[PDB]
Amino acid sequence: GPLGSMDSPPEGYRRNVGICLMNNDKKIFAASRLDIPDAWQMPQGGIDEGEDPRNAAIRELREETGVTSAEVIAEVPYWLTYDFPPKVREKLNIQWGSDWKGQAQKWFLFKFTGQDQEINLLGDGSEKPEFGEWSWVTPEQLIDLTVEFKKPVYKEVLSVFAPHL
Ligand SMILES: Nc1ncnc2c1ncn2[C@@H]1O[C@H](COP(=O)(O)OP(=O)(O)OP(=O)(O)O)[C@@H](O)[C@H]1O
Repeated sequence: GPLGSMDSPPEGYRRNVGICLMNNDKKIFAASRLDIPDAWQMPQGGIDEGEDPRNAAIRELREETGVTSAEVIAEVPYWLTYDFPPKVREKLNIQWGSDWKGQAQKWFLFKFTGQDQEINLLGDGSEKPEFGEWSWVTPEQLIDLTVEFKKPVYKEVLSVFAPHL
């Protein structure tokens, strides 16, 4: 069958955690890039120095979106690992200044229990704004927004969170 997970953080990939948030309409919180038009994605982070995923995610979320009214409804039993192209990799190495093939992250489903006013793409006054906009999309739509190298990594999250969406 499908093979796009990881029951353990492999080598080359840096610690990371994803936060899959959904709306009362059963949509998935998708945010557009602040540098790439039409580039949508979900809030994620490379975990904190010696931080547990579930925490880094719940934390990272309030850092990337600042969403305070959100609770976990699901958690992918495995880790999601992806890779970047020779332009992104080669670019990150200089822009980000890191030498990694990708990032293994354990996506966690979060049910929004607040108001659209809580959604702050900037962050909780910690990190700098990464997204410029956001919208609600179905697990199939968000999949259409995601990129080829991030399709499975996402579909996995949704797939695992299907019963919740
Ligand atoms: N949909 C996309 N289309 C084109 N390039 C993309 C897309 N999504 C990501 N990228 C490229 O990949 C880079 C990083 O990929 P990704 O968004 O998966 O990682 P990340 O958000 O940097 O990870 P993190 O912030 O957790 O450390 C982007 O800066 C961009 O160059």
